[PDB]
Amino acid sequence: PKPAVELDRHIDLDQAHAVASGGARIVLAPPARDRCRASEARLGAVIREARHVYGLTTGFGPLANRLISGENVRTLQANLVHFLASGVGPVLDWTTARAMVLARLVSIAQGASGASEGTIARLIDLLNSELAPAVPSRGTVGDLTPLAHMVLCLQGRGDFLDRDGTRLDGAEGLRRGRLQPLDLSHRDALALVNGTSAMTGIALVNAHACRHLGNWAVALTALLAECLRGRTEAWAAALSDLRPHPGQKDAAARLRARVDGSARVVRHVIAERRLDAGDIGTEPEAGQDAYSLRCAPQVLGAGFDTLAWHDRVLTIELNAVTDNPVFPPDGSVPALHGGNFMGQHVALTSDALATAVTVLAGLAERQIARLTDERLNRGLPPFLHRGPAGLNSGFMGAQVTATALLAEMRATGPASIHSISTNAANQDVVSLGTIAARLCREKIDRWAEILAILALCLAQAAELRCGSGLDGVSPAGKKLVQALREQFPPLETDRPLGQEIAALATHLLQQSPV
Amino acid sequence: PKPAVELDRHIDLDQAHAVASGGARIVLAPPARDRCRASEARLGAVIREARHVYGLTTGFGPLANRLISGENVRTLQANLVHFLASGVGPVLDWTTARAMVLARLVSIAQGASGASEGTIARLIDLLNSELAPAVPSRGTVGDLTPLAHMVLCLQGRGDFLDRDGTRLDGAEGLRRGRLQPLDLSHRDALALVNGTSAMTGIALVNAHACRHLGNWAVALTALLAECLRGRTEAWAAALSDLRPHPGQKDAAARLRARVDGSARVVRHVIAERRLDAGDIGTEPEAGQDAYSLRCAPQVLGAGFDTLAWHDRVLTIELNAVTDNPVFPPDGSVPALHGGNFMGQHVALTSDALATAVTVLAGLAERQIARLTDERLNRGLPPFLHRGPAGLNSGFMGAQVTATALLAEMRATGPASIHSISTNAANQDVVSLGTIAARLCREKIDRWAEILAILALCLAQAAELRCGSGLDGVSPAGKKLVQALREQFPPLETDRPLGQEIAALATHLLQQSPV
Amino acid sequence: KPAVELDRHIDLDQAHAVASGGARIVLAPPARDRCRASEARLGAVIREARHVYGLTTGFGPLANRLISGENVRTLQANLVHFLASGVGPVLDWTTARAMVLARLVSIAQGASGASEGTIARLIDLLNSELAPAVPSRGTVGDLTPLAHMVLCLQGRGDFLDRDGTRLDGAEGLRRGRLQPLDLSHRDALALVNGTSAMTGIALVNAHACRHLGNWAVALTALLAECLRGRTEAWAAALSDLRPHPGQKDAAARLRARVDGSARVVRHVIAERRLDAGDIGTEPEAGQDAYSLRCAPQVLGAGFDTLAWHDRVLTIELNAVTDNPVFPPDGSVPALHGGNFMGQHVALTSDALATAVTVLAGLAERQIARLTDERLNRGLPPFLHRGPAGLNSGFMGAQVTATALLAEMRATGPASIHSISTNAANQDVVSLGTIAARLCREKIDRWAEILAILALCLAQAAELRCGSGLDGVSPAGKKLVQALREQFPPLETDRPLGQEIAALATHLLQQSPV
Ligand SMILES: O=C(O)/C=C/c1ccc(O)cc1
Ligand SMILES: O=C(O)/C=C/c1ccc(O)cc1
Repeated sequence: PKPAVELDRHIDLDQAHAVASGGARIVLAPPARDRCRASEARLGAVIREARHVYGLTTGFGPLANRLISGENVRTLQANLVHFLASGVGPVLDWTTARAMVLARLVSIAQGASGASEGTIARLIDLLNSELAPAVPSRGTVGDLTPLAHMVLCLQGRGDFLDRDGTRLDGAEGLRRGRLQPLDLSHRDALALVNGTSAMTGIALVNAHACRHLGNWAVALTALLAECLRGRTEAWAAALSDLRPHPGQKDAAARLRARVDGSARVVRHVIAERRLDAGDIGTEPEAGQDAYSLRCAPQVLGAGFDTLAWHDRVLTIELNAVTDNPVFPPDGSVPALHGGNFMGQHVALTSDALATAVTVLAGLAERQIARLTDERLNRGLPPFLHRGPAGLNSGFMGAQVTATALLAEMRATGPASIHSISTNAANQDVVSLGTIAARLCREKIDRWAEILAILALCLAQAAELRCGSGLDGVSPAGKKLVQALREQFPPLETDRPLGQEIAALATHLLQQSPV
Repeated sequence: PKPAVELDRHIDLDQAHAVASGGARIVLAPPARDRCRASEARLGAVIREARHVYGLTTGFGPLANRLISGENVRTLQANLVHFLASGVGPVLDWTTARAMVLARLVSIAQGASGASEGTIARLIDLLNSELAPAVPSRGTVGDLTPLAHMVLCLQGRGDFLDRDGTRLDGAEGLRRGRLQPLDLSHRDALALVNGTSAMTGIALVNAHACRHLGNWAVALTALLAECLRGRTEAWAAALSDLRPHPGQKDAAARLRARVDGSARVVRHVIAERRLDAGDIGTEPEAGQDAYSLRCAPQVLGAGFDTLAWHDRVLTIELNAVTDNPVFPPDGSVPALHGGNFMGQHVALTSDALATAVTVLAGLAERQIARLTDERLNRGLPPFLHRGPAGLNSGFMGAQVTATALLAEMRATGPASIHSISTNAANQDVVSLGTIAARLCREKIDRWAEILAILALCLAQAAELRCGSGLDGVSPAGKKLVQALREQFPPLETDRPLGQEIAALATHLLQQSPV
Repeated sequence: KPAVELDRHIDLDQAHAVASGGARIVLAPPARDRCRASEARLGAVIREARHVYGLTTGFGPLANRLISGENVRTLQANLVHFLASGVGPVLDWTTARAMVLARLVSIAQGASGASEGTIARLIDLLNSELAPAVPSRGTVGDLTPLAHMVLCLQGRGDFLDRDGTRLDGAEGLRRGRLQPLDLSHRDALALVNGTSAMTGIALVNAHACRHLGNWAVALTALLAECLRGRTEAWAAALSDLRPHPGQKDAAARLRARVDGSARVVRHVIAERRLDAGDIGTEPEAGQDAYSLRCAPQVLGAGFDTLAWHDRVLTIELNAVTDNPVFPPDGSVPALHGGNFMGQHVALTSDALATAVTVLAGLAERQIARLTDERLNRGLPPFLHRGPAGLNSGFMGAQVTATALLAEMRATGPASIHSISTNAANQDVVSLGTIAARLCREKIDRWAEILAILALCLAQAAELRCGSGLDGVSPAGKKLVQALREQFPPLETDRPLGQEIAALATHLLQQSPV
């Protein structure tokens, strides 16, 4: 059948991605259902009592000094969704748009948003269907705009996307997915248009993708060592202990496991060798590898620690209530007004992860540059070509493409530093977290393409070095190459590699080598 | 009666775009045809005499040290197109891809490429058709990769694009366009896979778009003055003469022309007024406007001067021969080997223009921020809303979206500074001109979206200030607003503006307010 | 003077105390014992002629050239020589000393083989009032600056006194009562190794950020007292709903700063029940602009970034980033790897730099609002005193704060610029030192922006509450009174440049307490 995630208070990143990707169905646990019913009742009381609350009795933003009569709240909230729907640009992909819906749902599930049962049910239905709302990616300063567009979609006044990205009009979407048109009669519109749902959704997808790419980065570094007689002593646990960064210790341990059983790497500790007068001279190779191999634990490790921080922060954000206003469950006050919608946390972690991804992509790019260079690849053919040299150039084009992809990644920096006072100076500081998460996503995609090129190069190098039978190659190394060869043929003669690179990249983002 | 551009030696940017956009057919002038026939013969002689020439008797890149025998040249060049086809990412748009084809053709028309009549005919046929080759946008470090993909398409081994961007397979493209499959039997493949065609094509399209956006920037700045009682003395010709930057002089003159006949702007020179004792005190407003109006000539002027430099360099590049190797028409030597393919010129001008575009986009964004701010717009409704305030928020959403678009533009910097040694260190320095051109393009697209928002705001602001009859508004101002109103209704009540912003943006990129 | 006893672990505060000269340093007996054990191990490795980088080999790609024992002294002397190609302004006194300390902490773990004399030279330097004069540029991340350090310690390079005044090598040894470094034990690699430079810069960055962060909170609080800020946005209940540690902390500290204030608005707006007659346009909105309302969220994100930066730095500072390294357990004679790759400090420094730029932006917008007559709710334009027009008050300083911020924004992360070098042997580099230095510059700019905000607030508090600061919180009063001891009110326009600079210097070293 299909796994089910029961949402109560906390959901981890893997469960979140399982629901967003449609791998798991979602159910609201009874305790959460009750907390929400209780919050729904508080919203009703707040409205009946005519309490001064943003979005219920006031205009929006700087126009909040304009109070609104109870009789016009339906109109007020309907116009809110209208004026905020100014988004432009390509729509968020299927999984990401759904991840945004999930983020809003989790926040509501805490029971401080006043969302009605019907409203919550509409979100749950969307997540359990095979559809996703079609929402423009640009417009928010960090996430009312994309969420307003989502509202329109859920009402059948906006497009939906199937798993392939093909768009369906509103009516067809509600029909196909058996979704009921969203009804905001309870005046709970602010429960849907609020918080950091978009950036959080984009970021959770980024987190999942990086985990997989990180695994490939490790696996490919290990296979590279098997193709270039890499020295395993640089990956010793003893070194990790002397500089105990968790990410590094982990990267080194994972690299050691990848080459376990290999007869292609050099496992001797050079310091065990005692030299005598006859040894003093110039040896063919230095006693240690170039950094792209020797410093892999340190480079990958730093990236892993950045991702770990990103995920710790994101886990808190995903399970938080980023709504404004909010209705305290304890009933201490009718409502609280603040700025929990300021997505500075996801903005800063996304920018940091973006830098880490660019750094790791650089490592992979240099690994390709070393492996394909006849002067540095220790005996392998130039650009790993087969057939007569000259007539054939092998991966010579693909190698430059990897560099071009990396150079492009470097052209874009952090989004967070570009805050600009807007909304008549009322939003004098903005997070730009949604843009930050999206820019990181792009780099992640480029990284997957660079890794794909490295994987194809390594599959070829492994066969050139060890023969088609991959003699001496580790069990893990053999399985990886064999799996790649199931869909990607050896490069016996020059052929277009663009489509294959794109196809493999898509795979790397969703599955790890195991 | 579809216009025709006769190509001999030189072609300007407007003619180039006319052909690339399909607004004009292209024909090769008699002298050009002859220069090419003569060059074709020179290539035959070079092959006949077995001259040591790159791509004719050698491998590619660092592999050029491997000499190739005449009987294997067909295969050599066939593999060249193959190994180079490692491009990925969204394909270049219809117009840009065709601009690339045109750029290669103009280079060849100088008669130093050795292209055969058939090869030239294939390019001409493509340009005179309604199709464009479907080529991936990423892969080059600056443009063999995208050009190799072009070759495949032209042979019927790659997709094509119709004016709407809908993809056709190789066969369908040749059929629907009534094209002959490209035949490289004359060993003239390097006449197609060479130079800076892609970045040049992308840049010439950027050039055309910037001219139109620049006209809108001037037009909207002028209309803004009519909506805020702007002072025209800051735009006086006398100021331009005191600081003679061509772009500034032009910007000021164009601004004055836009408000000619306006009764909504203040034309009185403040220094003409003589003050008495009873004047000393605090006046309602200062004698000078904020910079977004007062400094428009200087800000727009600097941008225009940047575009002028960009266009001068681009014009030389488009009409030059960026091939390697080349066959001297004067017959001095069989061939010359160098690096005219190094796209550093387009790389630097594209980066400079990208900065200028971001700066000008900032001006527009600040003009929107001021116009929608009730504390700064001198009496206009907050966010130019209609209907009850608070219940309606007008362009409050669109204003923030404009800020978000600008913030995203700023996150991406120059592409040129990221050169990385590649191709086994043979290409130890690369231009990244194609990337630079593409990054500039994206910024141009964001600028158009920001200008569109400003345009919609100004149409509303004009009517709110001067009534639906636009009383006192200049003839140019009236025409622009009336033209907009033909497709974009007034905002009498809040409504989603995303789709309208996108639609208007597409228009601003291809047409100026006239 | 307090003393920090170094055994195995030292925290960031103890580290800065030693680097800043506020505390002496002593190597604990257990550390001295472990180091002596390591010194003995290096001796054996040499006697046994084990194949070890720097002891029997050339450097970098030249390590394939094996070296005979009789030439090792020359080998390591030339190492220090060819690495001394550094250029640029020297690291400041505190930072250069922090670098020396970082190398020492690594050595104290007992896996570097450093001799007692070598260790003594590092301790002597730290206990003196001097710092080695080392150029800040040259390393891709930290052999170059450390090589310069070695030359200084041998009396072949300048020293800096606390004031930054330079002394030649001979004068430095004499004045500081330092003995010339002797590397006869062939333990040069114990000094020219690891990530000491970037770590030292980063720990100084960490200390400065803690203080500026305290000011950012104190000034946000005082801003609330000058603009009738609403405290409900800083409620702990909101923190609990979105439990980021940094945010909860920021909010709590903000509430504490305004405790006792009668100038802030404490009413919870939702308590108010509206009547038909109230419907219309009120003078002010029920919530403050983001520079006040979202302060816990913005400051909080910055504080969580700093916390991550500090966690990673603490591990780095207390680790052994040496290569090669000599295992205390004796499992193998020596290990060869890349613990000198400064990617951790590179990534955290870049991340912190971004956070600093974000927080400086907040401070800058707070100034922009406070000085705007249209937004400061009744305060004079640009907080001037005397006749308006004739006086412009802080109109210049406000633009200056904007200029400082704009400059900060022009520089991005350093880590993404790795370039294959050293004949492709170092095909990937961290650039961690550059990263930490770029972060330091942003920190210096942030201090100047905060200094401007502080001077504006002192004036604004007096204009709003009178010289007696009526209704101002005890903490707010104490902060202004402290500032006023050295910075007079602005009763008439005057040059503020030097005062801004002087105050910024103070903000980096002390918090409002
Ligand atoms: O809470 C606020 O003060 C700001 C609200 C806001 C709502 C819609 C926008 O488009 C911009 C700001
Ligand atoms: O002109 C050169 O030396 C380099 C040529 C080259 C051709 C195809 C590539 O993929 C990389 C470099």
